[PDB]
Amino acid sequence: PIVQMVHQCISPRTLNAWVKVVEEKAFSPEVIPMFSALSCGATPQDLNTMLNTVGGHQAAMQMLKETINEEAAEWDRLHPVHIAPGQMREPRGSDIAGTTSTLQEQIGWMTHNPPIPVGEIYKRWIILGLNKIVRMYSPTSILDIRQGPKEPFRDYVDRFYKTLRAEQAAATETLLVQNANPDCKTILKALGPGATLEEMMTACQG
Amino acid sequence: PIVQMVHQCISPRTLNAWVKVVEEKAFSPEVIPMFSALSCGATPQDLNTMLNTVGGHQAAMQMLKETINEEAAEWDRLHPAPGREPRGSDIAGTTSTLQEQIGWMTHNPPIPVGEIYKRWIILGLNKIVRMYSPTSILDIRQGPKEPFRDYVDRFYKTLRAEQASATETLLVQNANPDCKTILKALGPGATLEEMMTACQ
Amino acid sequence: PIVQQGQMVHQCISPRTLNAWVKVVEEKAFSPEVIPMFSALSCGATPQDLNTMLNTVGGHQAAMQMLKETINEEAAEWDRLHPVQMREPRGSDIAGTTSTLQEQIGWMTHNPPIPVGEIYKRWIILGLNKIVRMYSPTSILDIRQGPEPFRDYVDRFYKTLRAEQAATETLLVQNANPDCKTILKALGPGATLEEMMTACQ
Amino acid sequence: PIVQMVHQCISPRTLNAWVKVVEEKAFSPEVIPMFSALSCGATPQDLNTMLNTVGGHQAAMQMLKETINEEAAEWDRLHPVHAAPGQMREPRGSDIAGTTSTLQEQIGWMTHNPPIPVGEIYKRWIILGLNKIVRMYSPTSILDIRQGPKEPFRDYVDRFYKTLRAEQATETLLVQNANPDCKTILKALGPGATLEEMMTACQ
Amino acid sequence: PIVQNGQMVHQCISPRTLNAWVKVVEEKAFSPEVIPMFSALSCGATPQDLNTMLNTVGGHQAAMQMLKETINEEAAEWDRLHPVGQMREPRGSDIAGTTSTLQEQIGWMTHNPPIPVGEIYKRWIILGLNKIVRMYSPTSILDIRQGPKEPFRDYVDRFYKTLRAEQASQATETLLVQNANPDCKTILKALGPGATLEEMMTACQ
Amino acid sequence: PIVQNMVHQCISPRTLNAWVKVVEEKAFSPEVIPMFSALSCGATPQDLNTMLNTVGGHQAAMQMLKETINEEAAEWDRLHPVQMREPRGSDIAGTTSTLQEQIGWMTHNPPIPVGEIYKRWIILGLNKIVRMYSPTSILDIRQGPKEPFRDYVDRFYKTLRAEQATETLLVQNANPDCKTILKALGPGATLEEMMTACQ
Ligand SMILES: COc1ccc(N(C)C(=O)[C@H](Cc2ccccc2)NC(=O)CN2CCN(S(=O)(=O)c3ccc(N)cc3)CC2=O)cc1
Ligand SMILES: COc1ccc(N(C)C(=O)[C@H](Cc2ccccc2)NC(=O)CN2CCN(S(=O)(=O)c3ccc(N)cc3)CC2=O)cc1
Ligand SMILES: COc1ccc(N(C)C(=O)[C@H](Cc2ccccc2)NC(=O)CN2CCN(S(=O)(=O)c3ccc(N)cc3)CC2=O)cc1
Ligand SMILES: COc1ccc(N(C)C(=O)[C@H](Cc2ccccc2)NC(=O)CN2CCN(S(=O)(=O)c3ccc(N)cc3)CC2=O)cc1
Ligand SMILES: COc1ccc(N(C)C(=O)[C@H](Cc2ccccc2)NC(=O)CN2CCN(S(=O)(=O)c3ccc(N)cc3)CC2=O)cc1
Ligand SMILES: COc1ccc(N(C)C(=O)[C@H](Cc2ccccc2)NC(=O)CN2CCN(S(=O)(=O)c3ccc(N)cc3)CC2=O)cc1
Repeated sequence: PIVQMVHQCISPRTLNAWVKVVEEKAFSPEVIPMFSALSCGATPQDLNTMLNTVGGHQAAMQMLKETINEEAAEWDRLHPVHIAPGQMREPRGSDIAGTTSTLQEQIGWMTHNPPIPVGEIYKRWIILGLNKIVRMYSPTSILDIRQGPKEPFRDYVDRFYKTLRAEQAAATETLLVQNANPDCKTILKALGPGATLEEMMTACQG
Repeated sequence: PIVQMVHQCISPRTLNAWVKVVEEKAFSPEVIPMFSALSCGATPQDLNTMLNTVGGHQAAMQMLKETINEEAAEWDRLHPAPGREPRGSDIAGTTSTLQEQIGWMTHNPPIPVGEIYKRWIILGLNKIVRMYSPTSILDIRQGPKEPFRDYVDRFYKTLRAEQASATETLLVQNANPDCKTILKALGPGATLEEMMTACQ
Repeated sequence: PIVQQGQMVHQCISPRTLNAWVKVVEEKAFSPEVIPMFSALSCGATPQDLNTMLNTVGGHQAAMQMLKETINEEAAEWDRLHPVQMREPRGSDIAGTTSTLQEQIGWMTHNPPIPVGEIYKRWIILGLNKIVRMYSPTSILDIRQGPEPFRDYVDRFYKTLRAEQAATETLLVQNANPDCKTILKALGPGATLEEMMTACQ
Repeated sequence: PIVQMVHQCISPRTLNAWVKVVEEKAFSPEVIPMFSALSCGATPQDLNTMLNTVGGHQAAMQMLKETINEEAAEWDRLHPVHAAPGQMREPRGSDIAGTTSTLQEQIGWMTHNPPIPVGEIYKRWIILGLNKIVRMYSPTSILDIRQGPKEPFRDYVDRFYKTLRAEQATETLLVQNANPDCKTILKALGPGATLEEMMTACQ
Repeated sequence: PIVQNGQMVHQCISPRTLNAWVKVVEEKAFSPEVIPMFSALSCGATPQDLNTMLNTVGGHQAAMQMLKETINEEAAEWDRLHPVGQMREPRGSDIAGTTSTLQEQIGWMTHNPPIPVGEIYKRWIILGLNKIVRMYSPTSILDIRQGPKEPFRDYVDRFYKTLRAEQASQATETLLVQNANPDCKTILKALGPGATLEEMMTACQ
Repeated sequence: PIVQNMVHQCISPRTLNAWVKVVEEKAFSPEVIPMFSALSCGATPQDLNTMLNTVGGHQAAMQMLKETINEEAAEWDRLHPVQMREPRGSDIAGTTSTLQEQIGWMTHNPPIPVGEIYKRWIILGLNKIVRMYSPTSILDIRQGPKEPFRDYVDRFYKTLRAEQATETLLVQNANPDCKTILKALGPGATLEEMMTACQ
């Protein structure tokens, strides 16, 4: 990454943390924030390093390459560029993705005045592709998350919003009630409209 | 976090510590202090990062969002130049940038948007702890062969979960007879150490 | 904590220290050697830090209530001896319940320093010693050598003695088994411990 | 390594990380990036240290030595050396490979004005040889990766691109090797289907 | 401990150092190789730090009392050999950290010229630890003999491990040959005076 | 050790534990020797002795190492006989020199690298020990009838590495199905070629 504005080597802890997150959690949605936090201050070279250290899930990694190329093409459309000697150049899509730019070029853009934040732009493209992958690898739809006959209400709400988080990559208490089991459904409808989640779960912890 | 005043990337150790305390302890009450310690100096962005790295307990996290919106609404209710004042959603990091948060937290006078957001978050977490307390204090009663120490442990762990923001009278009433008589005979004003020694 | 431009600043408590403390409590309960570890882990701690460390303990809530009791006793005695734009800290200020972090830093870094962190740590360790003594599973009088290596018996004797006092070798000889008791009596009164264990191995 | 420019001792964490990734992953392709990251800023001495701490896989390390000598010979051809009281010398292949150069000489080149990145050049040679080894230890060819009659399309694409990565140390071959249930669907999708689209089709 | 940064400052002892010491005592007890680790873990230690490390040991309380005995003996001899706003002169119990404050220890350790109370206390502690190492040696060098099928190298390992424990206090080859089994003993005897250890081990391999 | 921020620094718990672990887990396999050198980066002689002394086992090896050290110290005294003084063998080995003296030598201008010299002696002795504890001779590494060529080459060069503390013996000791292929390859064949052919 880069820090203070000086480039810093990616740490063995950060590298291992990421590889382990991917090994342990695959593309569950909570992997996306960790990546963003682990890639705090990352140059594009560092981001490519992090992606490449993942050994498995190579289908997902190919899809990710596709999404990155879609964003790079849209970048070339939105901010077309032409260089003068002794002066730096403006980055195009393949430059933000680190395939045609050097480390020094990335550092120059990221620490220039005004700064051109190629690391954040690349990270946004990467998270866009990751969100697509998380949504795709979601095992079941939100319409199919229904409370079982003896399933504790808390566990059902856990499943409901975990699925919603994967599928949103809103505040559907109506589907939540509709998909609750009959006893809980009767109680929740009698609770009234505008009931918060705490109220719904307290009403149904029996 | 903002440290000594420059911004620092959230550390892998902190991230892992938080994820692990949630994985290993769920919402036992001692998880809230750890969050506060792990989020020392956190910007709102950092706090959102820590919350989002939690993979389970999404019911609790929705409840937490609800509480946060209640606190943000009260902030806007009570606290309504080219080159701005923070609203509720700004302190919660949903409508503010990192740079804006740094500006508020690092200023004279400082505007502690990180501490304000953390306070709202801890209010909601305490609520969640209260919800996940399996038994009320009225049901914490000493067993017939249960050591007094173990009963007091359970009693105050439950009391702590139910009071997430003379406790030795209910304690005596709920103690088993063999120990209740001794405690009653100790008299008024006995400390906990004295009560526990008497029933050792 | 408060750590030393070469001057003292406030630092966030580290995940390693927090985890070390939580782990030591999980693994060792209130064995006496938990108190040294705490003192080292709370090196330079503000009262806020000390309360943070205590609050991360999840179990043993009886002991922690007992600890609060001891803290209130020490805070009352502080108020008795030191009655009272920076202000002098009272008992509840040293215990971190009515003082802010900035107030604690100000007291701790004044010239001359008012060591509210060390004083609070002293109260906390006083209460912890009470808990260690109370939770000692055996009295020293019941530690007697079996028909058991002298070294193991002395280990038990002084581990129990350490818990119970939170110290005489006469009891050590009295409670030893006769095989070693004859040797110890013949050794001469005034024998060191090395001489006793070296003698009857 | 050289760090923001000073010399730093190689860290125990980096040494252990490298030894562990080699023990756990052998020469799977994702070992080469890790090496590059663990050797960020490494001098040639540091690179040799990391390589030498590997205890097994001595066939691969001898092959790597062969590749290093091949690159050193090409360096000497295209960047000849001529034979400076107090002044500094031009690096040959074996100096960049750390076999005839001292630590201070490596520091001098890497920290010169203009800098001569002998560490990056040596690292490039090392990664060329490692890629050759990864290719050698690849267990299957891309021609032999075919979808099973009950294999989820996602798992087959995983195997396909993992093998492709080891070999290149595509959608047409991907469809051709798919099972008929999936092949018919993919063919009906029409040309130009993206991977996301294809995988959704055969989900 | 005390460590340079441009001025010698006190730094809090780290959780890593504390854990390393407690774990090595738990895992290795008082085998001779624990004493170097302590010295390394107590690099730059003040007497307070050394006492902290010692006090974190939960077991082996017999050994810790024995250690206390040695420390008091050294402190009394210190008071003999160096009879005792400005800095006071340190006595035995000051170097042992029982009657001196942390600030006093820093003053002595950082005075010009320095009075190294931390190194002196560490020396007393290692002397006592060496006594404990000798006591907890399970067997004497006279009782280490190779069995009829024990590889010579393993036997020499046992022999010198015992020698290291027993000689932890302030000619190795002859007993080594004498206690070897006849099979290797004959070879070594035929080798000649002045055989190196490598030569002996090769001869019996 | 002695590093630049040029002061003495306390040895870190990571280095101590790393060394003890690599010795416990790998004994004197050759790849321990680089690890030691890397773990002792910037070490004073005192530090090197610390690392050696923390090893609890292998006391035969440690005496053998001591033997090699005394031979090197004697050769130093013969080559380089003797305010600031010149270091002798026992000074470089840390038995008669203080820490402050070692720092003076290591940080003088010009530097007297007592740490590098002592490390050289220690690694020389370690190489002898590594060679001795190699279980089999290179002449005895022969390809099995059903043994994959890659595994045989792995063993061959691991043994060669333990014995050096290339083409003809490798082919000669291969099994005949692979030996015939290798012989037909001709001279000058690289290892990569030999291994792809026999896969
Ligand atoms: C004022 O409140 C706020 C405060 C901060 C944030 N900020 C900026 C975040 O970054 C939050 C951090 C956060 C995380 C947990 C609890 C509280 C807060 N991040 C998410 O909340 C991610 N997240 C979003 C997808 N899903 S969902 O199931 O699709 C979903 C379900 C219901 C609804 N109504 C919408 C989405 C849930 C989830 O945990 C957001 C809101
Ligand atoms: C003077 O003594 C003090 C010193 C410091 C504090 N400070 C600031 C804290 O931060 C304390 C830390 C603490 C922890 C253990 C021992 C001592 C101290 N911690 C809480 O104050 C929160 N806390 C308070 C009770 N609860 S309870 O069981 O609900 C409960 C039980 C009985 C009653 N009557 C009411 C509530 C558990 C808990 O986590 C507080 C008191
Ligand atoms: C001898 O010179 C000195 C030097 C330093 C100290 N200082 C300041 C300490 O901090 C010592 C450090 C220490 C620790 C272990 C071994 C040696 C030394 N440690 C304690 O003082 C705590 N401590 C006290 C309770 N018990 S005990 O079993 O009840 C016990 C039973 C009988 C007797 N006579 C004493 C104690 C043992 C213990 O480890 C003290 C004395
Ligand atoms: C899309 O935007 C970019 C951004 C950055 C990169 N950069 C510079 C890399 O470095 C990529 C990082 C990377 C990783 C995942 C997603 C996106 C990016 N990292 C590699 O390792 C490339 N890479 C991946 C294996 N393959 S392949 O499987 O043989 C292979 C597969 C398909 C085809 N058509 C050909 C070969 C070899 C290879 O060169 C590349 C693309
Ligand atoms: C020039 O050579 C030297 C170089 C350096 C040292 N220095 C200062 C040390 O620190 C050495 C370090 C060391 C450790 C292991 C291998 C090599 C080196 N370590 C000890 O000197 C302590 N040490 C001493 C003997 N014992 S022994 O087995 O009792 C023993 C065995 C045989 C005989 N004849 C006597 C005693 C084991 C031990 O750990 C010493 C001598
Ligand atoms: C090729 O260009 C170079 C580049 C760098 C180096 N430098 C300075 C080293 O430090 C090398 C680093 C190194 C290590 C592995 C692969 C590549 C590189 N390290 C060793 O050379 C140690 N080493 C020692 C001999 N043995 S061997 O198996 O006994 C053996 C080897 C060769 C023959 N002909 C016979 C036996 C294995 C080994 O890895 C040397 C050469």
